[PDB]
Order: sequence, then C-alpha cells, then structure tokens
Amino acid sequence: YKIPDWFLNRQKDVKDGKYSQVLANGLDNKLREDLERLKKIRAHRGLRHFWGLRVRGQHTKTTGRRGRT
Amino acid sequence: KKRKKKSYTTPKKNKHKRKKVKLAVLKYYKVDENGKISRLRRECPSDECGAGVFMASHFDRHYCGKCCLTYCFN
Amino acid sequence: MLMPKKNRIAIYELLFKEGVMVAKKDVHMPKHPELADKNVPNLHVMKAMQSLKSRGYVKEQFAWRHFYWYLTNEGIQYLRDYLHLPPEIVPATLRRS
Amino acid sequence: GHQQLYWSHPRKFGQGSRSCRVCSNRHGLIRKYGLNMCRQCFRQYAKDIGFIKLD
Amino acid sequence: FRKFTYRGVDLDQLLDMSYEQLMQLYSARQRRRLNRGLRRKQHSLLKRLRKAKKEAPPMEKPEVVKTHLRDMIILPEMVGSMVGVYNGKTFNQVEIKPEMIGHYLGEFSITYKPVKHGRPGIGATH
RNA sequence: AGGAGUGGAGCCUGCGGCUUAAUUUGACUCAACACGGGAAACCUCACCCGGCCCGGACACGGACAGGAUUGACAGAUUGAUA
RNA sequence: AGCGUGUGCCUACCCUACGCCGGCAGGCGCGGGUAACCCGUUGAACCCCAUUCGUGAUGGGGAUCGGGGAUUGCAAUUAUUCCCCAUGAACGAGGAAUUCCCAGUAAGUGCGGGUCAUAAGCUUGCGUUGAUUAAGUCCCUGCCCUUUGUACACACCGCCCGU
Repeated sequence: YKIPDWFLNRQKDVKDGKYSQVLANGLDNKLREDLERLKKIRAHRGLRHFWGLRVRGQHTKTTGRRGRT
Repeated sequence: KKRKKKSYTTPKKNKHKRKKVKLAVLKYYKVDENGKISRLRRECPSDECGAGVFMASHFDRHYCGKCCLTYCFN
Repeated sequence: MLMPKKNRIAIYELLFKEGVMVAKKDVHMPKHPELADKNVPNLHVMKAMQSLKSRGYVKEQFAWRHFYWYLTNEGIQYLRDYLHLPPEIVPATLRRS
Repeated sequence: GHQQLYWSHPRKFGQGSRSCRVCSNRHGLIRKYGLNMCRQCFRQYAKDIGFIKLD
Repeated sequence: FRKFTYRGVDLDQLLDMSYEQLMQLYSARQRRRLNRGLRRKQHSLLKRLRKAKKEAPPMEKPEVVKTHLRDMIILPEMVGSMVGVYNGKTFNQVEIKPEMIGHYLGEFSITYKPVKHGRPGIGATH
C-alpha cells in the first residue's frame, strides 16, 4: 500500500533481510535476538552491550551511579 | 630520557653488512686458450639501464636494473 | 648516508652564487621546490649544516624555523680550495646595495 | 633518507599538519587571517603585525 | 532444510559474483575505503596468507596471524582464516567465524586490564 | 526587595589507581575543578610496546681504499613499502 | 536585522547563488564573490489559527536499545561527524548551602569566529524582548583606614612556658 523501503525498521540486515512488520513485539523479539547473538559471539561491542555499556557514541562519566549493583 | 634497560636485547646490534669484498675473481673468467673476453651481460629494453650494469650470479636468474624484470625458463 | 658529491658541488655552487640556500629541517617535505630536481632531501641539509658548524667556515643563525649562514672570507677560501674553482670566482656585485 | 618508513600515513587533516610558525608549537594555534600563530608568540608580536589593544 | 546466510545473501551466491561486485553490492558500509580504493601491490599479504595456510595443519583452521589491519570479505573459499586478538602484543587463538572477520576492530577480547576497586570512599576521595 | 544552579535527572576537564602495551607533566580557597585556548580516530604524548637511526660533529689515532650497503622483490616478513 | 567571516603559495582543504539526481546524508554542471561588487535585501528565534494535544508518563521529553547513512581526506573501534522508524528511564520547583545580577541591565532565545579534514553543551563577539524591582546600609562576607595593645619583626602558620 505504497509505503517506501526507507520509513521502516526491518530493512535488510545481518543473517537474512527482515520483511513484514507485525503486531506488538513480533519483530522486536527478532531485533532483540540479534542482540542476543551479539552477546553470544563474544564481540567487543556485543560484550559491552551485555555489560550494560551503550556503544553508539555514549560517553560514561555519570551513568551507572544510582542503583548500580 | 635515560637508559630503560634495553642493553640485554640485541647485544650491540650490528649495522647491516652482508659481505666484505676486495677483488672479484670467480666472476672474471676470460680463459679460452686465447685470452678473449667472456661475458654474460643481459639487459631490459630501456635507456636508463644497459649492458654496463652488473649482474647477480645465479643458476637461473637475471637481476637487471630496478624494473624487476622476471624472465624465467619455467 | 652516502651523501652525493654531485649534490654537494651543486649546493656549494648555489651557496657561492648569492650567499644563502633554502634550508629547512622539516622531513614531511622530501624536497623543497627550489631544492628539487637535484636529489636534495632533508638529511642533505642537515649534514651540510652540521659539517659547516663543526668546520666553522660559515656561522649559523636560526630564526622562525629557518637557517642562515654567514659566508666568511675563510669560507670562500676553503670552498675554492676544496672545489678547486678558479680564483676569480667571488660574489662581488655592487649595484643597488 | 628516511623515506621508506615515514610517509606511511599522510598527514594533511590533523593538528600535526599545522604548527606555530615560530616555535613549531602545535598547541594553541591561531589560524584566523592566515596568522598561523600561537597565543604566546602572537601576543609577543602583536604590535608588529598591526593589531593594537584599544577596545 | 535451509542454507547458510550472510546479511541476506547466500553462500554459493557469495561465491557467485566477483570481488568488486561483492564489495559494491554488499550491505551498508565497509565498502567506502575500497570504493575510493585500497592501494595495489597487495600481493605480499596474499603470499603471507598462502604461507600461513601451508603451515596450517590440514583439515584445520589457518593458524594465528600477527596482522593489525582490518580485514575484508572475499569468496567464502578462504574467508575464515583465523586472525588473533591484539592484547598488547599477542594474538589470542579465538574461534572467529567468517561472519565476524573484517568487522570493527581485531581485538575480539578485552582491551584494558581493570584495576582492583574498593568501596566508594577512601579510594574515591582525597 | 526580586530574577537562578544543588544532597533535584543524561552529557564536558582534572584526583586514590591503570599489576594491560599505557595519564603522573598544575592546584587542599577565592586567585585549581568547559583552565593550560586541552573538541588527541591515528598525526599533537616522546609518554607506553622489536618506538628504521650513527644521523653519539671529535680532523680522536691508526691499520685499509673497500671506511663500507640509510635499498624493495623468498622458509631472508605468520605486521601491503618494517 | 546585528556582529562579522569567506576563493590559499606550505593544501581540493572557503562562503556558495542557480537548475538535475532522492522523503535522506551527498554527487553533477555553469560558476557569483580576492568582497558595501556574490552568498545577502544575510526571508531562523518569534507574532497568528471561523479543524485536530487535555493533567498521561506522556507528541512538556532521550542510550526514543536496533537497523537503513556516508564527505574530490587512512581507514568513526565504549565508534566526539552523521537525514529515517514506537516504546524509557527521570522531573510535580528541586529539605542543606547559596553563585551572578545598577536600564536595552537580568531573563527569553539564534547567528559569527577560536574551535574545524566534517565537529559545539565550551568559549569569544553579535543583534534579537523588556521587567515589580535599588538611589540604600554595614546585618553577613570580605577589604581599607584610624585609635589601641604587643614579650611578634622568619612578623600569629609568630613567640613562648612547664612536665
């Protein structure tokens, strides 16, 4: 129904390209299982995702100070 | 700033030096019972390098100039 | 390491013409545009500078990332003797001092 | 002579490309109006360049 | 049932096209540096790869290498050669599948040695 | 007498340490704490890891013209031109 | 509107007007500007609305977690660059302790340089709205002066007594 392949969040990615956005966490589970893969492969970005350290460019000087372990 | 205790590795490393040459004898053999000249000069088609440049002795190799010409007998 | 004799002769003649040569210690530039076309790298400038410093035939002055040599009479004499140049070679222009 | 080891990473986009035109200082360089000066040297030769403290 | 997948494209289909097509038609990113062009004369690196594979045991993964440069992706016939983990000077033997080779950073382990940390205070204030 | 920041939420420079290859080079206040114009991708940090050198002028003094090779191509490099 | 920057020989390393490519970062061309010659009449912040938010935890909001992006220039890795697509931490004026504020001042925002290969929460200037508040005082914090005491003069971080 004429919605382009630029305005949506399942465009082709690792493994196989994702298609169809379904209700609720039908693909949010799909986009968290790739995060699970990233943690299971022992990658620097992946292990930093596992440890709770944001990676997209987030500095850390005051995060993780309230309610930390 | 000072010595960082680096004197035990490479115990006074020597500057690169392969061989020390006085005279060339085995490369000069013009004895054909006549005394005529015998040479093995081989050169690549160019102007910078000619027959004057010397050659590295090998069982099959022709080291000529800087162009890295490879011409082997397979 | 093998500092050329031909490059040395060219450098000596260039210095003798006017009394100064384009000297820099920067290595990011291999050859100065004036120093190019004659195989003159940074190390050549360094070696000439230090050899003339120990020799003392020219006095060195450093200012604003640049060097300047004071070509002396002893410098001219030694340059002639070691370059074996004719005796009537001397920078002696008089116009517009 | 050191040309086969240096020039291994071209230097034309960082603070190493720009240096003080007096003391080879790469800290606190002024690039306005092509000055290529550092603060200490600029204030050292401020009256000679033409700038005068009047405002 | 199914077959190996790599960013949507299939294994034999990886091996299908050329290297240049593999890089121009790959997923987003990792092509720009060689889109502009990585300089030629890469033959010595390929010969080092050949020597390492020859020294590698048969029916086994290629041994550790001491490379510091970020890798690339080519036909799957050889992609999978083990590249060690730079700790400070070593290259750890970690099973890195060809899906993670050529990606960001060659250190597939820790980068730093954490310091021993006490309670908040004493060691946190002067 | 009023207009705002915090022991009120995420981000920016400096200390008690980097047992990894690693800050040590300023301040117990105004008059240190978005300051060294300090927004180091590498280049500026030599700091930290085989970090090409003789490229440590000394003609010191001497054998010798070979006094010597700062080059690239291979088990002469598991780090393209180390 | 305001300050004002901009075609560079250590280097394509500028501001870019106009049309083409796409919702998009970006590429193409002709170029205008070495500048009161072009950007630029520098068309943002704002004031409007005879249609749509309504006291949430959210269209008052950000790692809106992860994937689509890329610069005629060494590779954006806890990636300081980046245009697209919901969720969420948190906050109901911030109990102590208090910065700084005399009229185009405080506050309300945007722009331009230094930053800069792209890079502003910083900083340095700039206009852009206009205030109930003050014509006072030593209460606090200081600082200065006068008188005064001193056994201090290395000058109270002084000197010095006794066990």
